[PDB]
Amino acid sequence: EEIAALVIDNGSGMCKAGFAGDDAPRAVFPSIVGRPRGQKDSYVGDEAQSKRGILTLKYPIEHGIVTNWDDMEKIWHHTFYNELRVAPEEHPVLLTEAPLNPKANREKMTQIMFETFNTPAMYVAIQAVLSLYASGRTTGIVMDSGDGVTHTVPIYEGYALPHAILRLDLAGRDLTDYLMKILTEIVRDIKEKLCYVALDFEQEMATAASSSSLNERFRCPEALFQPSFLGMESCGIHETTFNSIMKCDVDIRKDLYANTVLSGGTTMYPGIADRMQKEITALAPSTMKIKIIAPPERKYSVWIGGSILASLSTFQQMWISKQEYDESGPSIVHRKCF
Amino acid sequence: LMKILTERGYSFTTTAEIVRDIKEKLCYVALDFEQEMATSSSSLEKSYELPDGQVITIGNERFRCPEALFQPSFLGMESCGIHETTFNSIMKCDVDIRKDLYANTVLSGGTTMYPGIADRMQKEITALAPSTMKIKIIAPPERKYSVWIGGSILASLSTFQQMWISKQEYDESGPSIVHRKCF
Amino acid sequence: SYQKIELSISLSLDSPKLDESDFILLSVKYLEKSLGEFSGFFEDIEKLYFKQNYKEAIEKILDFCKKNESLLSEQVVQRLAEVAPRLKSNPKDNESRRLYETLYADHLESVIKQESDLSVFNELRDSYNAVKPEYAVTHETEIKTLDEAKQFILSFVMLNDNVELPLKAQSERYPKKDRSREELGNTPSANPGIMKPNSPNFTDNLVPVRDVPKIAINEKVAGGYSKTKPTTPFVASLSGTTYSLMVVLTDYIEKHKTDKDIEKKVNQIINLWISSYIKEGYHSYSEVVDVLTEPFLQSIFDKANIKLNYGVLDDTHAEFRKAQDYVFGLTIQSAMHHELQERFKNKE
Repeated sequence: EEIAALVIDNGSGMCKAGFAGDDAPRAVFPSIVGRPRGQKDSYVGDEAQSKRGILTLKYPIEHGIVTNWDDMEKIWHHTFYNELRVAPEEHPVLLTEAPLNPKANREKMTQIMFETFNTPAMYVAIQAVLSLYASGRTTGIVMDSGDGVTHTVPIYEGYALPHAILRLDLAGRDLTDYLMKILTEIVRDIKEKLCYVALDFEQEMATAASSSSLNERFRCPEALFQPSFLGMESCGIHETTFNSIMKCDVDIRKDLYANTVLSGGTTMYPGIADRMQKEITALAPSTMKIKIIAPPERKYSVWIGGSILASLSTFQQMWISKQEYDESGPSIVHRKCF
Repeated sequence: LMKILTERGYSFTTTAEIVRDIKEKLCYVALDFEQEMATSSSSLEKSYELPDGQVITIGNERFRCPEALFQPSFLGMESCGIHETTFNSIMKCDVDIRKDLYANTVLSGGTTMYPGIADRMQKEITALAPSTMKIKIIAPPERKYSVWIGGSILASLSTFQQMWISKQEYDESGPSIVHRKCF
Repeated sequence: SYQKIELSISLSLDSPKLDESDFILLSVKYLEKSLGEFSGFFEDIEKLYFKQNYKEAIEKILDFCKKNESLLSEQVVQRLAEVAPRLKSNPKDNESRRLYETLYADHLESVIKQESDLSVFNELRDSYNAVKPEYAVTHETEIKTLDEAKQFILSFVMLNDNVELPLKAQSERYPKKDRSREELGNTPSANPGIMKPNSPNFTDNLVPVRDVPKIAINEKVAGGYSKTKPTTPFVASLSGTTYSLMVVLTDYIEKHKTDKDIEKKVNQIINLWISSYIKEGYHSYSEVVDVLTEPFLQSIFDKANIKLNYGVLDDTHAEFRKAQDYVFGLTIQSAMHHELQERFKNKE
């Protein structure tokens, strides 16, 4: 009776987890650790917010890059031990990584896994690639907008292009706290049941003056397209995408456009697909044909992608066994994941 | 087996704190050790009772003990095993008689009452052997006392009544009539 | 070249005075060096050396050696495998243990030196003076340094066989001492726990010329301690005067069970007794430990819920290593001891 595998998407703010092959993320919990300013030297995730009043809370993954692994061990301990109800040693593990991860963070994830959790096997994967697999494409560009960083990764034939991944630190966290200013965690939630992106902004504002069917619904999401809103020397998510696409050679761009997937949590704003369409095709060659694919399951797309990957007949070879770690050291990830 | 169960957790320090019963009631020889080592399932586990009623469980060890025979590096040795020793010999013999020897490899001994010692060596000698060869490893079911059974037969023969060294003969030559009458 | 340190053990493992102890000590060095994650093993085997479980650990070592035969060699495993079955120990010639233990005591002392409040001993006085008042101690109002605490704690020899006898009798073990009644004398020597006066010490581990006693083992006492426990380094007896620590302590336990720190304070004493007695040559870890580890003497601790750490430090490394070095040399210079007791015989 084969041991189910575990797919863990460590998001910048929320963590999404589960077993191999599941349609929907079983466990979703805040990826945060706090301790008092049940005597726990660790309160991980949701119980910490219960005690938002008493605790010193810390966010382990800042902009996709894992700053605290002492707490990250805790999120994993909690994940397996208290929210997945599995013994880690009995199950294969898939973990998700951000584009542009430094090497060590890759190596440390291995160490934690083969020693502290005694995992039978582990594999590390890029969130953006994984996201494409859910939609079914091995070639394309995925824009992922988390609670932390917004990443634009161009992929060719299954392979990401390291030279052209462009990272932008704009995300859900950023988008709220601006809603405060304009609307002067109550806010993060309002930012979701009400806001939308608008096809022609200055036109939409004119409606805003005309009638009061409430100007903030389209303004918050425009922080993405216009980041001057938050004091940023960056560009719009649109130009970024055109730009990335513009660092891949001509033979591959034809399909990077026709295959632009939108992934991620901040990309669920209603109407994100047609805006980019307007913006990417406009700026682009006229001759091009572009298709923006924003699947309706984009918040959990990396996981969904991971679930399938780990349910596959052919991913059962690229599992890094314990033998290999022990014989290689923490550098084996490099030689097994790319 | 005693080492490998003590390591599991079950200890047999004294003369017999019973592992022979385990060796011949539970253990078996694989066709492929690796396949059986991978088999997550706890299905290859058979349990037994100590005298008092303390039941202990053996698995994994079921197929490693009989393998020391095919891979004796386990025990610290460098002699290669039953499979190839049979070939190494069939290959220090004449090309002309090896067709016969290959089709008559008969297992004897209580160390072959392990289930599966026939087909492993089938695999392992059919591989090393030439490919045009015909083989039949023969394991008679009464192998535990075959050396004896083969003796009753000889002695039940009317013709084995000339092949006996009589004392009359012994008193003269000595104990060196055996080299002349018993080859 | 390094192959002269390997041959050296191939050659050090062939001496006629090698025993169970020396094997464990030399092997580890051999594993620690043949290899270069296996940190636990030199601690697991270590814990067992302090407990005198050379028996199981030899074997576990020689299980690691084979399992990791890949990073080791055919020769080391071959040799190591041949020597083990044929192993025994002799208290008289078990001397590596003695260095370890002599060096261990000094280690348990700094520890007690790092354990500040020495008031614990002062209070113990009020319990001695009520055990043998006729021999009452009447000394420093405060024992301020361990040297002061040690000398008095060594003064329980004043409590005669008279106030301890109710206790010595019920032991089944004490009737089994094997110290012969032949007064062999005194012999001058360079280190105390390693009573052997002809032992190869390092000049660093040399103390003044003190006169140590010679004690004999009456092998015929049925049930001699040395016969039952051979790993223990030199034992003709079992610690009698420990029975006396207990009187002073039984009166103390019951008076300060009220205090909540007695768990600590009883181990501070028992540990000090164990150390000073091994440094000063009177006994062996196990000679003292096996007495207090007795059914009747452990009850007292059970009643008041004290859990004793009979001086068991888990950082016994420096001491281990230092001894590994002892055997190394002891073994080479005593194997050529006969290379020239054979070349010379080729002149005559």
